[PDB]
Amino acid sequence: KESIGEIMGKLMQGEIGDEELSKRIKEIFGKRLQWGYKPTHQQQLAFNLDFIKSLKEMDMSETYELPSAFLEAAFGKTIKQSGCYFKDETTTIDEAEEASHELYCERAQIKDGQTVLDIGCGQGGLVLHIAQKYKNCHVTGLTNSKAQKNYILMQAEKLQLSNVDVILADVTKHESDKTYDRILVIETIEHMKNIQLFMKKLSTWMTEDSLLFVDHICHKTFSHHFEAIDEDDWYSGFIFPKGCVTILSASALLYFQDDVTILDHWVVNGMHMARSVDAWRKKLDKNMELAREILLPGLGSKEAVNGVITHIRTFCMGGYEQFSYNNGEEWMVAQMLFKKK
Amino acid sequence: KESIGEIMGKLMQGEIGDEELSKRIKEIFGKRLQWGYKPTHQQQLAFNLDFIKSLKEMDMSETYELPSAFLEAAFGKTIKQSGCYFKDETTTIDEAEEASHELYCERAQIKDGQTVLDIGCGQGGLVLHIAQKYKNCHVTGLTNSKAQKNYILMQAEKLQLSNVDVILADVTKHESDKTYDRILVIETIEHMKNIQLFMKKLSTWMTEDSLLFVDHICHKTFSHHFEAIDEDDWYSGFIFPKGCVTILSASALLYFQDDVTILDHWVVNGMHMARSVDAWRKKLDKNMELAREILLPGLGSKEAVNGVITHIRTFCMGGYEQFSYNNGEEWMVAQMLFKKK
Ligand SMILES: Nc1ncnc2c1ncn2[C@@H]1O[C@H](CSCC[C@H](N)C(=O)O)[C@@H](O)[C@H]1O
Ligand SMILES: Nc1ncnc2c1ncn2[C@@H]1O[C@H](CSCC[C@H](N)C(=O)O)[C@@H](O)[C@H]1O
Ligand SMILES: C[N@@+]12CCc3cc4c(cc3[C@@H]1Cc1ccc3c(c1C2)OCO3)OCO4
Ligand SMILES: C[N@@+]12CCc3cc4c(cc3[C@@H]1Cc1ccc3c(c1C2)OCO3)OCO4
Repeated sequence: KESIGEIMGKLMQGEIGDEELSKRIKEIFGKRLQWGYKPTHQQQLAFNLDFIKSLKEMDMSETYELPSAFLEAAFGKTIKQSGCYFKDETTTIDEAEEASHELYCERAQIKDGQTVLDIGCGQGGLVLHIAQKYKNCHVTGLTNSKAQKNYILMQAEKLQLSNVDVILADVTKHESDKTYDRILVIETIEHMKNIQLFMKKLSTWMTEDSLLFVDHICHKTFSHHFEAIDEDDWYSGFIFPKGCVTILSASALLYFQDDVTILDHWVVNGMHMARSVDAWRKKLDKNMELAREILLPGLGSKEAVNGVITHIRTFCMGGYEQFSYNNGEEWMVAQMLFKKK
Repeated sequence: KESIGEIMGKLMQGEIGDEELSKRIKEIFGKRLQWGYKPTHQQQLAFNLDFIKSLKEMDMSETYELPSAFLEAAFGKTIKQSGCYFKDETTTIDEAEEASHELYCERAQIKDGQTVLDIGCGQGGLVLHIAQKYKNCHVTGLTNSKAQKNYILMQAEKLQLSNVDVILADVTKHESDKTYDRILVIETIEHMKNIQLFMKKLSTWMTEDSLLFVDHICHKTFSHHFEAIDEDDWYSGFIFPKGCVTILSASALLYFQDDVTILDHWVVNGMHMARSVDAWRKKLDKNMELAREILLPGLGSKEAVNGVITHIRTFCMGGYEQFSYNNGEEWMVAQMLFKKK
């Protein structure tokens, strides 16, 4: 028997080899599958609906401020922090980001001239993609991160894009009468404490002609909070704080149609996400020395730097096991297209 | 190689034994499972959404008049023609009908004093159940069958029920400003050519306080029209005419929330339906001589009587194979509770 702190100690000291690390995390996700799958569809739906109902009761009641230079050394060219799309075995992370952006544009039915809102826009890859491809679109990113807003505005300037603005806001607190032809939510809904109210708020920012496109990490069958099942799981709470991230089932959002109506529904197989986190892990490993140097003035000590790096690297190692599980057929990416009620 | 007419000939002459009959029908449903299941959830959703979209394009464009005495000889006490619920191995069809009625009342949140509409009420078992149990409810059955209306009214009279009325109407053509606290649709939606318009129509018969409860035969994973895949399937078109019956997936109705909003969702394992059709088959077999005598004056010849009997018996034999497939975990019954938008 070994404690959390024992495994955590070895992890932070780089004493767990990649083989053992992957094995340990795969086992943790294996136990999540045992927890989530029920013997009958009757029981599966009972379990799933209990989860959905609990989310609706949450109506009653991560640090994205890392330096841009570090994020540039770990992620692809546009610093996309979401599942990318890989056509080939030799597809690069840069190509995969672009392919994913194109996929979103196709599925969200983006057309030149539209007003576009990207909720939780991150480093703005999708915002910049749409702004460059569709010069008559006006594209607004919304983020709660000052660093992210500043990065996007700088990039828009460098790219001679005049059709970009960024709203600095907590989306759950943002009040506006403004409406948009297209609202995009790419791997942001997983952070939403109150989904029913979130979807309601989004619907008020839509007209009859608007479409809403949501992309979220999912499991194909069941939903779960990204948290430890038992005391043996050192991994989940290390990656995300308690209550930060919800992994909805691929169909969970179908039960959140009070204010929006589904038009289409897709999933993207988990191997795409697996290849995404693998590319990030490999790039971080290649740029390890550089990353360490970038992080040192902002953090204080080499130990605090090692801590941030281990966190991100383990996220990628763990993510690989999660999304590659059964060749991408467990955890994957769900996508949904909605119109307003 | 053997033709449809060859198998059909032997079936109508009672030359196919129960063992071979079950085996043949099981194989037909086996091929439906091969048709419906896709290798990845990505492909599964593509397939499922194509089906859902095709149903929404059907916005552009069985004989329930058999004698009551015959139906009494084949079905349970209230002549329920839908999946029943069996607690025990020794549960009778009469007990299973009552248990199913109770299940609907619980899940549809029936309370004394409500106005209740039962759409496609059949021989009115559920209508009579609610009327007797809840004396302050006013219960309306709606059916397109004169025989069914007449049977219900007679039963209500015999049972001293003063809170029952029956609307004789094609539900798709029925126009009314009347609203109801509860609308129940028990294995009727499978007959609906236009589901989106059906759900829309139902919503106009609801107020803000109303609930809609739908029960339908389903497959847990995919939808299909109840029809022959290939030329080898003699069974499907014999049971139902082309375009009569749609088997929605257990989740298909989640995509039909334009005008109603989901509140709860259940499935009942297929063994309950299997036990239902088994009980009907066994009762028909026990009352075979009587059934033949009942049907003779209304039909004309012993051959025409044998035809109706073979149709109903094969429905039960086939239904057993369909619903018992993988211990009830393929085809089953889906149930959904909705409020108005
Ligand atoms: N309450 C909130 N309000 C606004 N933004 C939020 C938020 N909670 C999380 N976010 C943002 O949502 C993002 C999720 S990461 C996804 C980023 C981007 N859509 C991409 O695909 O790369 C983070 O960048 C975070 O800043
Ligand atoms: N367009 C339509 N309008 C009204 N009733 C219809 C209809 N199409 C089918 N039906 C009725 O719907 C019923 C389906 S059978 C289910 C009967 C009953 N709900 C029970 O559980 O036993 C049939 O009795 C048929 O008469
Ligand atoms: C957007 N997401 C929000 C929720 C979430 C949750 C996840 C996940 C990825 C995501 C995504 C993608 C992503 C990629 C890189 C990141 C990251 C996230 C968080 O946070 C820091 O670095 O893999 C397992 O569980
Ligand atoms: C109501 N349903 C409508 C659609 C449908 C479709 C079915 C099924 C049962 C039914 C039900 C249940 C039933 C039971 C007995 C019947 C019957 C039906 C038809 O028609 C004549 O006798 O089993 C396989 O496919």
